[PDB]
Amino acid sequence: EKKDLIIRVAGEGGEGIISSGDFIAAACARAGLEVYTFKTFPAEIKGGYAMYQVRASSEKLYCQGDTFDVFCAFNGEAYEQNKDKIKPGTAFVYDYPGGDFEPDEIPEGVFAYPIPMSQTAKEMKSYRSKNMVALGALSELFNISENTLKEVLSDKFGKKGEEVLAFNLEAFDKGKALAKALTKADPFRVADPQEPKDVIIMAGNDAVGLGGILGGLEFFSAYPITPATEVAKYVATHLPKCGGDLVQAEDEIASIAQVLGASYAGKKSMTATSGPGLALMSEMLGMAHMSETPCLVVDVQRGGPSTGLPTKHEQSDLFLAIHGGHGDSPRIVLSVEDVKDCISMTVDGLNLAEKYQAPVIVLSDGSLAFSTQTIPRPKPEDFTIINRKTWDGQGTYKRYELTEDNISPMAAPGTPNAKHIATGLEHGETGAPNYSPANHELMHRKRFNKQNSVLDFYKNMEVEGVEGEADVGIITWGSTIGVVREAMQRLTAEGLKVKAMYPKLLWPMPVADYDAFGATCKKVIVPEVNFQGQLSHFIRAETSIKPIPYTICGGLPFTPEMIVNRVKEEIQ
Amino acid sequence: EKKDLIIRVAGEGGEGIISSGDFIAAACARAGLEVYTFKTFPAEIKGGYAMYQVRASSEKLYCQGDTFDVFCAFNGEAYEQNKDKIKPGTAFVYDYPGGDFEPDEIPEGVFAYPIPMSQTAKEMKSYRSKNMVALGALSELFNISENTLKEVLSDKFGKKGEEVLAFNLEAFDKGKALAKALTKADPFRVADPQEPKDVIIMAGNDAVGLGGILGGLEFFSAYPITPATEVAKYVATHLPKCGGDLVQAEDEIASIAQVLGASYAGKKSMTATSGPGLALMSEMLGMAHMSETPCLVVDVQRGGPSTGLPTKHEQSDLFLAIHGGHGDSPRIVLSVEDVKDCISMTVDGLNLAEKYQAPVIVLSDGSLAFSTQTIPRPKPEDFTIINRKTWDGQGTYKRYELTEDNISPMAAPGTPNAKHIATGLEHGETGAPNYSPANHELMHRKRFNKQNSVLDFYKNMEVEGVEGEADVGIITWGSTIGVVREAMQRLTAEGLKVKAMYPKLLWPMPVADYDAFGATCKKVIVPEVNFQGQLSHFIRAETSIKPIPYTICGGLPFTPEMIVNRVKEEIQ
Amino acid sequence: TVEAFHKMENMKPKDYKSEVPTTWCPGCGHFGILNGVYRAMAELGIDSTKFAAISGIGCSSRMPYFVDSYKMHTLHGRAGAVATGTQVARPDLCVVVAGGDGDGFSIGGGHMPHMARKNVNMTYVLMDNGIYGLTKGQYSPTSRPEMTAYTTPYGGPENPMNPLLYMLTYGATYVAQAFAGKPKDCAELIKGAMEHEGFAYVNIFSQCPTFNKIDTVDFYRDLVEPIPEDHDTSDLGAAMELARRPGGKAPTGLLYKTSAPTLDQNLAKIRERLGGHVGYDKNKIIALAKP
Amino acid sequence: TVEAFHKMENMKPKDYKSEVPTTWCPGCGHFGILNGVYRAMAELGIDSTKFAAISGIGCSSRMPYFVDSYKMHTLHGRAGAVATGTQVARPDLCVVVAGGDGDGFSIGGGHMPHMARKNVNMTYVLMDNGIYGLTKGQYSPTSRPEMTAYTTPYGGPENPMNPLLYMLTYGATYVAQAFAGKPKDCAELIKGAMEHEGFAYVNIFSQCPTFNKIDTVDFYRDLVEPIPEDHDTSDLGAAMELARRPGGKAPTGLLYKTSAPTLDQNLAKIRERLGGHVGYDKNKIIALAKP
Ligand SMILES: [C]C1=N[C]=C([C][N+]2=C([C@](=O)([C][C]C([O])=O)S[C][C][N]C(=O)[C][C][N]C(=O)[C]([O])C([C])([C])[C]OP([O])(=O)OP([O])(=O)O[C][C]3O[C](N4[C]=NC5=C([N])N=[C]N=C54)[C]([O])[C]3OP([O])([O])=O)SC([C][C]OP([O])(=O)OP([O])([O])=O)=C2[C])C([N])=N1
Ligand SMILES: CC(C)(COP(=O)(O)OP(=O)(O)OC[C@H]1O[C@@H](n2cnc3c(N)ncnc32)[C@H](O)[C@@H]1OP(=O)(O)O)[C@@H](O)C(=O)NCCC(=O)NCCS
Ligand SMILES: Cc1ncc(C[n+]2csc(CCOP(=O)(O)OP(=O)(O)O)c2C)c(N)n1
Ligand SMILES: O=C(O)CCC(=O)C(=O)O
Ligand code: SF4
Ligand code: SF4
Ligand SMILES: [Mg+2]
Ligand SMILES: [Mg+2]
Repeated sequence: EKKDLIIRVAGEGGEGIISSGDFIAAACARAGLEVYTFKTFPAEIKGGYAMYQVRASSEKLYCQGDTFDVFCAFNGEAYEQNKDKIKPGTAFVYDYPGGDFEPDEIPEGVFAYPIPMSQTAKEMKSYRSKNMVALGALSELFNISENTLKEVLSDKFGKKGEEVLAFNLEAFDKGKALAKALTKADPFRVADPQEPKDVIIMAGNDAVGLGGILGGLEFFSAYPITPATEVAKYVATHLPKCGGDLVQAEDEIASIAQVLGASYAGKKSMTATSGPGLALMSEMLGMAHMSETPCLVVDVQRGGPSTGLPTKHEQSDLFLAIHGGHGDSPRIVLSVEDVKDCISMTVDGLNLAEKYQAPVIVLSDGSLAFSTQTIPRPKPEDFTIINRKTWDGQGTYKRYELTEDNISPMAAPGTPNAKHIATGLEHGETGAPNYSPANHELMHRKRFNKQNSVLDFYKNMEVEGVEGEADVGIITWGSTIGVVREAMQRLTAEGLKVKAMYPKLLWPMPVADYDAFGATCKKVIVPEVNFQGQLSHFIRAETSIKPIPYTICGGLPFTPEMIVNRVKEEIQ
Repeated sequence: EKKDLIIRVAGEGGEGIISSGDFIAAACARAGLEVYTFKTFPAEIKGGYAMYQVRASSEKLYCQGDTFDVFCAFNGEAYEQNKDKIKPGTAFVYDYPGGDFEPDEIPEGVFAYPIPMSQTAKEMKSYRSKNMVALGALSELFNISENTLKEVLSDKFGKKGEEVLAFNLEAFDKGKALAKALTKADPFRVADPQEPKDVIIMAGNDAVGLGGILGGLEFFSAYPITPATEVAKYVATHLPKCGGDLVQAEDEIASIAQVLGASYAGKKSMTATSGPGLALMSEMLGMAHMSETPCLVVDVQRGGPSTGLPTKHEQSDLFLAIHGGHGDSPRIVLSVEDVKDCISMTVDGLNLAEKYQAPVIVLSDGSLAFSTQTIPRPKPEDFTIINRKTWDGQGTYKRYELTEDNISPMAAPGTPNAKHIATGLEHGETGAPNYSPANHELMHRKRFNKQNSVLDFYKNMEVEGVEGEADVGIITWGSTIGVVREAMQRLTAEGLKVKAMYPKLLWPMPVADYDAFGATCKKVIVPEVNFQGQLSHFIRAETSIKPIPYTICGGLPFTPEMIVNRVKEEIQ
Repeated sequence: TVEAFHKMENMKPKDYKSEVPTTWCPGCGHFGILNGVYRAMAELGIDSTKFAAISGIGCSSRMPYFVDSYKMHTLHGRAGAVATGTQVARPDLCVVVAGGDGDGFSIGGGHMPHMARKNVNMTYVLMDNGIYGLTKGQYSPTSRPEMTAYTTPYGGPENPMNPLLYMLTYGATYVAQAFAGKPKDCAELIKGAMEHEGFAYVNIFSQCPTFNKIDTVDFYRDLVEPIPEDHDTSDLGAAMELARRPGGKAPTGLLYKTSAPTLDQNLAKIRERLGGHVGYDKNKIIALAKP
Repeated sequence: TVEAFHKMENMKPKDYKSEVPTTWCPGCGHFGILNGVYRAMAELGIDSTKFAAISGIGCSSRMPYFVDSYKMHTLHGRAGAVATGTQVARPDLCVVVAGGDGDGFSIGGGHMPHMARKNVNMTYVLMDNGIYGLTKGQYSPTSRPEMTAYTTPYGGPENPMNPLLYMLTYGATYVAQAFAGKPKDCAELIKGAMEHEGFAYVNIFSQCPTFNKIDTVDFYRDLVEPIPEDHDTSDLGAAMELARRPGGKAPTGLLYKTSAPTLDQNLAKIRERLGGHVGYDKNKIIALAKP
């Protein structure tokens, strides 16, 4: 049985393609449904082809899906761009007649529903309301809750007047009549309204900004870069309310430098950037490792290399996150999967930075940045907050004192009798420069054993599927994880002996836990959106698994059918 | 049979310890001997423990040796640092009386020669000439060609004044009488001057500058960093003679930025830096890979992480050289071994950059940077020179045209009918921005297959040792190679079943040749001076060898006895 | 000596347009600057084969794509650095740098002083829209404090910097300012910037109607105040006063112009004093390493 | 509001010495500047627990190790950047930045203008020796052209930059210059720099006898020329003329001083207008995400 419906709407930006997608999401959310959206803006700021795809279901959603079930074209270019995907069995709504095109030979089996969208908008002497007519048409044909749909438009258009709201509502049911006038033959219906669960809708980047605030953020320093600038916008808006500060530095080096300055002063600090920014922060992240200063860097991964594809999808910064520092300069690297992790794991990042006095890197991606989801409404007391180990005042203070857990207690400025230095030079217990052989071996073992000890406290590598021996094991990271969840729903439903593992702690990696997984797997498939198979590289180097890399690098994420098809070939 | 002599001179920096060592090395070369020096000093200009060790032999040398035969202490700290190595059978010259220390109970059998060095310096009203009285004293005791010694110190100290030179010449023959007047009981004498074979003496960094010049360098941009500043000094001095230019940029980012700018203009360009600088160059090196612009970066590795140990010895930039770029951004990584490689492999770097239009990184280290060696006299026509593939003018030009070898012909500005763009954005054949999926896959395969084809053209991984099956195999890179060479002379002379392999092409790595080696080895030992065992990481990831990492991270290189002792442990 | 000037006869502005159509928003002030770049190349008869246009990252930095010449699209804020390597290696080329205010005085602010100090013979056309355009509307080092933008919803917590004053202090040997709404003012000042042998800086106000809602055409139209002709373009002190905007009005015209050695010339003297040339006997250099 | 001034009574310079012995060469001018920092801290009765000394990379940057206070030894050219994060996070501390001429106006020249522009309440003590000391004598942005140095055996192919003129143009609200051989000039100007609320820059000539052979003590003593007291320290134009060295002589004293809002104050106004505080009910922020 099909419980979800995938609706893709496309057209010229400015005709309300993005807003119409958000309204459908809010309507299904008010009706107690799970929503998973994904949008693309036009490739140029001046205008062009915009695309929004909303997925509503009665059960949990984990990715975008294989392809759309319902497509809605506002003009001819939207049709030609998606013509390859308008396959038999799918519903097709388009702007006809009155539009700027007549559809080609519609393949036999395609449920076509021509709706004069531009005509009814022109008949009302207001082309601005073209997107409202499609909302009424899609609400009728595929059972979108009209009461919640008109409520979302009321909350948005009520502040302009009573005649502004009543006019757009008239365009809605005008398209509702054009729709119900046609013969509904498609088997596609949005699940019926359930009890509205206590949830919220949030985009991934906004979730990172919230996760920082809920995690005790006090200082944020940013420099704009696509697709991570949104995080600074959320933090610049809301963090000043909570007594914190955001500063827009002159570049990424200055931004991460300011983070260390505020972290040495005792404040929880972080920054957000993308690929090119992380590569500029490499030298300062090594300083963070050497001086043992806590700091958080969220890298919303975009396409590379170099300037690359700033707006496309790619998870290719794992080589840089782990080996990006000169000398032996390790980092704590995490990678989120959904909007949920963008809040919890940004909290976890600040905590692990506080707990281990080390640079922490949180890997996101460009899709997850803009994708909006329905997540359980968060409460500030739901999250564990960790703070840096503070000196008890007893004895004589040493900033880099050798302890049993290698974590030297910290002291913010102003603490009496705790004057110390944080330094980038190799040093002794008091922070003084020390070039001796035995001290370098001693301090490397202090800082490495300290950071490696995260494996004894942070465990985020879920396993689902069959419990016994499996024909094929699947290991993936990032937002590809959610794609493999839905792929595992289908593979297990056919009774295949497959299991999956979803690492979210990337470095250091629990080598022993990897071997425990790959021991019960005849073959291991590692799907990731990067050219070199970067996670597969660290699996061959550190564990005993010999994996099978399933690598794509075209600026697009995986779909569940791609994963399912790849597994069945290796089952044999 | 012992053919070599090791003379170590130590003292407080600023007392001329390094200058005295260079004179002894130059004197042994005039006597037709092979020389291998090694120096260590503190990161501070005028104080700390300074050490110079010169090695003269009648056969080829490959490292500094296990320990000294003759030791000379200028002060008390020099004595205590080497006291454990002042074992019976060694000669001992020290500053007494009048120094700042009195040596403890000198063990029976140690040929002690107390020389009042600091006393005579105060007697001449010039403490700067303190090291010359020790220089004159050492010349007598061990038959250093005294005639050449006054010539080399005159050329270096003639630019200081006429009264400073007359004082240093007075200290030489003052110490000359104190030494041979004493009863010579040591069995250590430098061989009498023979005909000097056709060689030259050169420091590692100075040799890198020469190899670049001989390889057709036209533009050099540098920013000072220890221990890489010397390369800029040699290049600034001599490259203007050969029609080239050197510019000191404002930072390492500007430095590598200018290199690409001059290389896009059509000239062979390069730069030299160290750990912190390479980490600052990470973003621009990615631009070089994406735009397919040739450029060379010589990274003289120092101690890390962060500011680290700027003057010590370490090969810890392998993680940064290969994975230092965001996205999939590979580099061609080489690693030199001796002063010979500092010329030949710097030519190879410029050649491999020109031939494959890619960023090339040549890794050196701090010891080899300052070590001076005797190498055969080079001739400019001895070296193969490769130039970038230039457009023939036929047809319509495309900067990133797809060809059979993936190498698009280049065209310097001014070339008619060849107006083009070099870009960091993902692009098509003509350089225009192209974000389509199939093009990203196509261009990733173009640039990777291009750079990966170096394995089909450049092979620098010598293998020596036993011909059949071996009990233990040794794989190492950098200047550790020469240390393992001397270790292999001792292991093979006793008839042990061991073989060694010396990779000098590090990335991309010839996986097939590595597996061919590891097939004939029961155990494989990878000695390297870095904390994480960085080459061992790339050995486990890309090859089938399961190596044994022998990792030290104390700012000191290996010695042959350390390798030999480690080998015999794994044999049985 | 630049060898790209006066090599082509009877050239029109449209002769330097490339096959790439423009991507800018309708009304964007960068169009005025681009058309001024065309007219300047045409009035000089430039053989664009000996013309190099190097840009960083930003809406302003997409201009080289629209120019028919040799061109480079590098990283954010490093164009002037990369262009320096080009200009030194090939002093014959006409080198021009194009970029925005954020590209130039934010991430690229470290390379600005050394370009003008060393007096590299190149032209810097900075298109000042007072905002970060391509990243969708964050405030810039030239943004006014009262403006509310992407990452500054509650106003700008600092004052703007003076681009003309920076370059005059840094020692630029040709400083001019223009408005994009006067495309023949841009073309003339850009023309003299290219002919000038030295580092020529041209600050041009370019409206961004999509994201900057207060620095509009009407605002820039009133902000300008043309420099009087009796102004002395050799008086650095008088030019710095004009740069400091007397009476709140920004100057347009030529502020400062002077002749001084360029970087490639001083680098050449080093080679000339050594008798250096391409066919030097490299064995002479190797001979110095003999024992 | 800085809470570290006038908190300790009967303080001597030696109370601010740390357990770390000095590493500088005998005769180096950095000893005078360190001694000027000591006397300045003593005359203010500074509780050094609320004192932050942050440095970059270089001989000059080794100074924090020798001061008994909270301190940081950061990366090359990033001291002023790291210090800004320190000052903003804890506006109560007295923040001081120490570093060399190469550290500040070469790799760190990108962070210089924004420090002074945003008027961060901190003091910048720049030790100007006209050379790269710790890396053994390469010329710097302040080296004179005729000097022959490590990477410039045939002279400098560019002119030096003006540190006072740069900071005046960038908009620093306290600009002074001193000589290391006048340890009571250093102590006074550093004292007024710390009490000043704003970005205070103090350019201090410091000889380097080990590597710099022409910028000697005798040279610096003849180069200086103390500012007359009738000079108006509120006249920016007069201070810029003083910085440009009338008659070839470099000024010593107070050049420019003015009161203007600091970065942490403007950051505070943003929180004040919002009624922001640590105990904000964060659930209001999450409520905006309800569908
Ligand atoms: C990002 C980045 N980038 C970059 C960089 C880099 N940097 C830096 C660093 O890092 C630092 C760090 C810290 O802090 O630590 S690097 C380091 C450097 N260092 C080094 O190198 C060390 C030095 N030293 C040494 O080496 C030693 O000590 C010695 C000197 C050598 C010793 O000596 P001796 O043993 O004694 O021997 P000799 O050679 O001989 O010497 C002596 C002398 O004198 C003389 N004499 C002797 N004898 C005699 C007789 N008999 N007679 C007569 N005479 C005599 C001789 O001849 C000699 O002389 P001469 O000629 O040689 O002189 S840092 C930096 C920069 C800085 O800058 P600035 O900012 O400006 O600051 P300042 O303050 O410094 O200025 C850099 C860039 C990084 N990091 N990062
Ligand atoms: C890409 C873009 C063209 C999309 O336009 P669109 O599909 O009409 O999307 P929107 O509905 O969000 O924009 C229309 C605006 O008028 C309102 N609007 C939506 N439907 C409307 C209708 N039927 N009638 C009248 N107004 C309507 C929207 O609420 C929105 O205003 P808001 O800022 O209060 O949300 C537009 O966002 C744009 O120009 N962007 C520039 C770059 C960018 O992405 N900016 C956003 C981040 S700063
Ligand atoms: C290293 C790096 N950091 C950040 C970015 C993101 N980025 C792209 S354009 C841009 C700024 C463009 O603004 P501006 O320089 O003023 O030019 P404009 O768009 O106004 O013409 C930024 C910060 C980037 N592309 N690279
Ligand atoms: O599209 C470009 O030219 C680059 C833009 C970019 O890198 C960004 O917005 O981060
Ligand atoms: S975003 Fe602004 S600067 Fe960029 S093209 Fe549009 S109007 Fe011009
Ligand atoms: S090298 Fe120069 S700057 Fe450094 S301590 Fe010695 S004299 Fe001072
Ligand atoms: Mg701009
Ligand atoms: Mg200096």
